[PDB]
Amino acid sequence: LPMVGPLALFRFADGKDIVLIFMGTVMSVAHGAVLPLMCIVFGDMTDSFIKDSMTLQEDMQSFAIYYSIMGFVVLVAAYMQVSFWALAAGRQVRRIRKLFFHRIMQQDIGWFDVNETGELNTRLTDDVYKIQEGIGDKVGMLIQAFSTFITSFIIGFVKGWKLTLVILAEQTAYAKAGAVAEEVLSAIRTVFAFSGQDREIKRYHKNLEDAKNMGIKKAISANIAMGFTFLMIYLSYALAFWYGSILIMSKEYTIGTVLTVFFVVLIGAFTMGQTSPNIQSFASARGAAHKVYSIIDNQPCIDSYSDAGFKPDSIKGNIEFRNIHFNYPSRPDVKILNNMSLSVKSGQTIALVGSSGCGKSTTIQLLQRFYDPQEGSVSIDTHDIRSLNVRYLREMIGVVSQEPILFATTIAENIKYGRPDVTQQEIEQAAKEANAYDFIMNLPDKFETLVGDRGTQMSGGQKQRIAIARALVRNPKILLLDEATSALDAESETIVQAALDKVRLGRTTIVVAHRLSTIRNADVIAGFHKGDVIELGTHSQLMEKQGVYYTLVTVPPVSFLKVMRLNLSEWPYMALGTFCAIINGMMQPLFAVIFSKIIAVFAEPNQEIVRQKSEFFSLMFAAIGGVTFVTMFLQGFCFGKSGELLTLKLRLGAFKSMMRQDLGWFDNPKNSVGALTTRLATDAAQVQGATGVRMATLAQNIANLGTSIIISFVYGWELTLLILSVVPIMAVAGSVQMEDKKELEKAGKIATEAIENIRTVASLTREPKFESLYQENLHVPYKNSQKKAHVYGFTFSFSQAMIYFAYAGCFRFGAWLIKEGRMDAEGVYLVISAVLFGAPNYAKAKMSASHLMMLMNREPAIDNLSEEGQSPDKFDGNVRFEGVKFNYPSRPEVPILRGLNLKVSKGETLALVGSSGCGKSTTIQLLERFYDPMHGKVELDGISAKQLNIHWLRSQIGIVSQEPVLFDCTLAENIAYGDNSRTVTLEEIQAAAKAANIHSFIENLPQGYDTQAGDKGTQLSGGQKQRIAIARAILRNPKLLLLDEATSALDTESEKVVQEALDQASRGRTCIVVAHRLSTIQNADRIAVFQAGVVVEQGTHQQLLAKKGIYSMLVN
Repeated sequence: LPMVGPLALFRFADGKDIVLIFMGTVMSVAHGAVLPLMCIVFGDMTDSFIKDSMTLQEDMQSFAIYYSIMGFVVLVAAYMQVSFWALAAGRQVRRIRKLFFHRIMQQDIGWFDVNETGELNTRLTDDVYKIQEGIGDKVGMLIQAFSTFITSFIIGFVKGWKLTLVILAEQTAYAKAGAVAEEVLSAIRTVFAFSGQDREIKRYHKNLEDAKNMGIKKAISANIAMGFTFLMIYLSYALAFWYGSILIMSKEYTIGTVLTVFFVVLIGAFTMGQTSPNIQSFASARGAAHKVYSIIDNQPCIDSYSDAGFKPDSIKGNIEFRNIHFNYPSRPDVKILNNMSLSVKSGQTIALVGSSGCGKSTTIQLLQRFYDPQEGSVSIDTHDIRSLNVRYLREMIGVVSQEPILFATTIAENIKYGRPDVTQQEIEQAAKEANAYDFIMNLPDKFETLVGDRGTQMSGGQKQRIAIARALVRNPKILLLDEATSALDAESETIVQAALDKVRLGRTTIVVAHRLSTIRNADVIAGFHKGDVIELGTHSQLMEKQGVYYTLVTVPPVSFLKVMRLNLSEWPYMALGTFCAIINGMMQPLFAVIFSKIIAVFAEPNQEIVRQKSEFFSLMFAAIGGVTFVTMFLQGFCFGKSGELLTLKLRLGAFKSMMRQDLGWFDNPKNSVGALTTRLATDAAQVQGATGVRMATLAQNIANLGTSIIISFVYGWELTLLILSVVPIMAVAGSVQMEDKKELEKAGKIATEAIENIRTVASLTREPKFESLYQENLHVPYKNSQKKAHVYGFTFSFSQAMIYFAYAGCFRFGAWLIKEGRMDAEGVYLVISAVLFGAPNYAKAKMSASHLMMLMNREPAIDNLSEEGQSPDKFDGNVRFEGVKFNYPSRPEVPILRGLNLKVSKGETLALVGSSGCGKSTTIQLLERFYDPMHGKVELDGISAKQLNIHWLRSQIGIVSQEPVLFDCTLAENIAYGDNSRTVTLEEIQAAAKAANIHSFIENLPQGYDTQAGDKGTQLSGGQKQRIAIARAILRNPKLLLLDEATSALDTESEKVVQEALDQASRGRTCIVVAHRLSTIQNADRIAVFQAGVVVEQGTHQQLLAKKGIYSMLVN
C-alpha cells in the first residue's frame, strides 16, 4: 500500500505543538530510563539480602526512598507524556478535520463524482480516528519501548560483559471461502432463483472444512513457535545461572550483577517484542494519513474560495454559449454535449426540450461552474465566466432541481442560508415573498419549527415551497430550473407554477422541460438533440416540426451464555484447555517460589555443595520449562481447535440463516455484500478468539491469586495481609489498567448532510456557513476529548506508579517482620518475586457475537428454505393478479405500486415494457417471491402464492435478467447449475447449447464444455455471457419464462441472435417479456403497457397501434 515516512505525519504542527512533542519525547525517554533502573535496584537489593543472610536497616531505608522517588518520577513523567501526547493528537486532528472539510468543500464536484459520498464519509471518520489514535499514545509507547531497548543494551555493555551478552544470546486458507461467499452474495438473486441453496451451502461447507484444516495447521505452527520461545527463555535462564556460577567460582564479577544484566536484557528483548503490535498500528495510522494527505493536497483548476476574479455590478442577464463541448470526467469517452450554443437575454423566458437525461442538467451545471468548459465560451453580460469569480457567479443565480432537500435545522435557519443579512423583518418579508407558504405548521411559531430528519416530515410540495422561498431570499438575477414540476402531488403543480409565474415578474429564467407536467408553459422554447441545438423559436412556431409537443400524451449482549451453549458439544477441548490453564496458573507461583530459593541459596561459600545445588536447580528448571512448553502447546492446540470449530459453526449458521432469509433484507445499506462479507470474515474470528481466551485468562489469574493466598496463609497472618495488600490491591492496577465518538457522530451527521447534498450546498455558496456550523458542533467534543485525555493520563500514571508504591509498602511490613521476627527472610523474597513476575478482545467479540446471534435468529417476511406449503401437480401457467398492491420495503415513502390485475395463461405472450423506470423489475421480483405482496392475490391455476412452497415455484419458472453473472467454475457446472434438484449428464447440456446457438463457439476451443472461466482463461463478451445464461435458465425447461431487459445493455449485433435464442426458448410455454425494443414486442400475442407503476393496457399490438397507443410516440 502507499505509505509516506514520518515526515508526512507531523507536517501539521505549530510552535506550541512541536514544543509539546519535544517535552513528551523527553518525558517518554525518562519513563524508558526508569524502566531498567527498577530492576537494577532489585538485583542490588537481592545481593544485599544475600550478604545479610550470612547492616541492613539503613540499606533497606535507602532502597525504600529510592523506590519512592522512582514511583513519583514515573507518575509525573507518565502523566505528562500521556497528557501532552494526547493534547498534540487533539490539536493535530482538529486541524486535520478543519482542513479536510475545507478541501472537501473547495474541491470541485468532479472529485465527488469520482468518490462515493458515504464512502468518503467513512474514510473521513475512520482515517481521522486512526490518525488520532496512532499519533497520540501509540507513538509515545513506541518511543518508550525503543528508549528502554537502548538503555538495556547500554547497561549490559557498560556492566556485565557476558562475552557480549552471550554473543547476543489465514487469508491463504480463507481465500476460497471468501470467494464463494462473494459469489453467492453478489449474485444472491441467481443463487436464490435456481434453488441453489443446498449446492452453495455444500460448497461453502467444503471450503470451510479446508479452511478449518489450515487454521489447525497454523495454530500448530504458532503454538510450536511460542513453546520454542519459552524453551529458549528457560535455556537462557539456565545458561545465565551457569555463567554466574562459573563467575563466582572464578572470582571476577559479583553475584547479582549477572542477574541484573540478565533481567535487563530479557526485559529489553521482550519490550522490543511488545512494540510490534504498536508499530503495526503506527503503520496503519501512517497509511490512513497518507490517504488523507493526498485528499487535502489538491488544488483543482476549478475553485470557489479564490478571490482572484472580476466582480462587476452591472448584471442584467445575458447568457451566451459559444461552441461549448464537454466530456464527463468519470467517462470522458461519452459525447454528452457537442457544439452547443445558446443566447439568453435578460427577462426572456427560454426553455429547452429534447431527449431525457442528455441535455437537461448539463447546461445548468456548466452555468454553475461545476465543470469547466473543455471547449467553447460561456459569457455573462459580455464577461466570460472564467474571468468572473466563482463565488460572485454562483451567488447571483438561483438554481432548483427535482430533488428537494432541506437541511437539518429549523425553517428559519434553512432560509437563513439565502443570505447572511436576513433578520426577523427580512426573513418574514421574504417568506411573504414566497406567497405560497403563508401558512405554517403546528407549533404556531411562525417559521421557528424544528424540522429534523423525522421531525414533521413534509411533502414534496411544501419542500419545493420552502426551497423557492430560500431561493427568493437572495433575489437572484438568473433562475435555472431543472424540471421543478416532478415528484409532486396532483394539487401542488398549480401552486408551484403560480409561484414561479409570480417569481418571473422582472427576472430571467431558463427552465429545461421534458416531462408531462407542462411543456408549453414558457414563452420561447428551443430544441436540443444529444447535446446540440436544433433551433430556437417561439412555442407557436415550434409547432411546425410537429415532433416535440404532439409527441407526448395529449442489540442485547450476553455474558457468554449462548457461546458456551453452542460449544457444549466440545467437552474434551474446552475442559482440557481449562484444566491445562489451571495447571499453568498452579505452576506460575511454584516458579516464583523455586526462583526465590535459587536466588536466596547463593549465600554458600562452599564449592561442592554450591555446585550440586546449582546443577540440580538447573535440571529441575529445565524440566519445568519443558512441562510449561507441553502444557502451553496442548492448551494452544485445544483452544485453536475449539475456536476454529466455533468459527466454522458460526459461519455455517450465518450462511444458513442468510439463505433462509428473504431478499429485501439485503437491499438495505447495512446488508451490503461487502459489509456482509467483512462481517462474516472478522466477527466470527473475533468471537472465536474471545470466548476461549477469556476462560483461559480468568482461570490463570484466579489460580495465581488463590495460590499466592494459600502460600501466604502457610507463611503467616502478616504474609496473608501482605498478599491482600499487594496483589488484590494490584487487582485494580493490573485490571482496570486497560463517547466523544457519539458526540462526534452529532457532527459527522452534519458533515454527511453537507457532502451528500454537495450540489445544493455548492449552489448557494454556503461552504463557510456549513464550515462554521461544523466547527461549532465540534467545539464541544474537542473539549470533552481533552478532558477525557487528562483523566486517562492521570489514571494510567496512577496505575503505573502503584507498582513502585506497593514495592515500597512491602518494606513497611518486612521491617517489622524481620525485627519482631514473626517469620524468616523468605516471605519478603516471595512477595517481591511474585509481584515482579506478575508485572478489548472480549469487548469486540461480544458485539460481534451479538451481531451473529441476531443474524441467525431473524423472522424473514417469507422463509425461502422452509418447506411448509403445497406442491401442486403439473403447472400449465396461469398467473392472475387480484388487485395486488406493493410498497418498496427499504423506502416505503415512495409507493412503487398502486394496483395490479395482470392476467396470463398457458401459451399467452403478454409483453411488458417498463419504460417509466418506476417498477422495471419489481413485477419480476413479485413472482419470484423476493418480496411479499402488500395486497391482492397471485392466483396460479386456482391457488395463491402466500401459502405455497417457494422451492417448487422457483423451480418451475425461468428468470432471465440483464446481468448474466457466471460462476467462477467450469462451463460444464455453470450450465448444470440450472437443475439443482437432480444431477445432470452431458446430453442435457448439449441440448441447452443447441437451443442457445452457442455450440458453434464452444466446438472451436479444444477444452469444450469443460473450459475454465474466470479472468486469465477464456474471457467472454456480453453476448456470449447472455446466451450462456439463457442456456443455464432453459436447462430445466420451465413452464413459464420471465425475462427482464434480456436483449438490453448489449452489443447491437448480438440483439438479433439473443432474440432468436429467446424465441426458440419461448416455444409452447407462457412468456413475460420486459424488453425495451419493440421489435420483440411486434410478434407478441398481447401487450400490457407499464406506466406510472400501473398497467394501462392488456391487448393486441395491432389494436395498440390502431388506437394510437403509447408506443406510437414512444418509438423514440
